[PDB]
Amino acid sequence: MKAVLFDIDGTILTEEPLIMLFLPQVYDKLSRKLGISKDEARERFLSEILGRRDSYDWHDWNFFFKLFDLDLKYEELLERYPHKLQVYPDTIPTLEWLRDTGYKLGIVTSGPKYQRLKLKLTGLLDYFDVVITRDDVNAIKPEPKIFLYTIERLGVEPGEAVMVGDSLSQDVYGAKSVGMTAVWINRNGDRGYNMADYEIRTLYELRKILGGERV
Ligand SMILES: [Mg+2]
Repeated sequence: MKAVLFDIDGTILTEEPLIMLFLPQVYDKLSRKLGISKDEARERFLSEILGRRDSYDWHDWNFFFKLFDLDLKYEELLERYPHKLQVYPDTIPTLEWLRDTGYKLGIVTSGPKYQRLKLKLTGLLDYFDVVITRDDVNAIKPEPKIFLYTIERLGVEPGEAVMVGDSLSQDVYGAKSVGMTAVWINRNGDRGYNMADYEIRTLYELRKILGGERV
């Protein structure tokens, strides 16, 4: 193996604390704008998100801010509250080990350009040889282009790369469809449907899967 590719959200970090912080502000701003209750604003906002699942726009918070013409920019929220982004304890030792061992490291995310800002703010950016977001290829997982462009940039063949992510449809199916090895990270004890080549609970388990020999 020569390269390990990572999903971001739910895989190497979580933005859930930031989501918990800004959603009430969204409900506040939306209810005040539309002259409706905060509960009705919540219903409308969340319904729109659910309605656009599995689509290009689903992975972009700014899409939803813009759709409701709200005075919010996710980049500004990120820069203001970077401590609300939480890096999993198993992330940095794993990236350190992989980089030191000689693996090329890539990010493949269906989120937009601010995903790179999230990596910068959490101190993870510099571990990666390349970071590919939706906005870099005009495509989302599991479209083959987003995986193929990433490994092309890394200079490796698909069979020389492993994808690690928490989404069965985006990460596992996406990676396998272009000939990569697929590792599903399952932090919350969900159902895996017998799909991935390997299933792990934390990134520390990658050491058992890959072994320790330099590449
Ligand atoms: Mg994810």
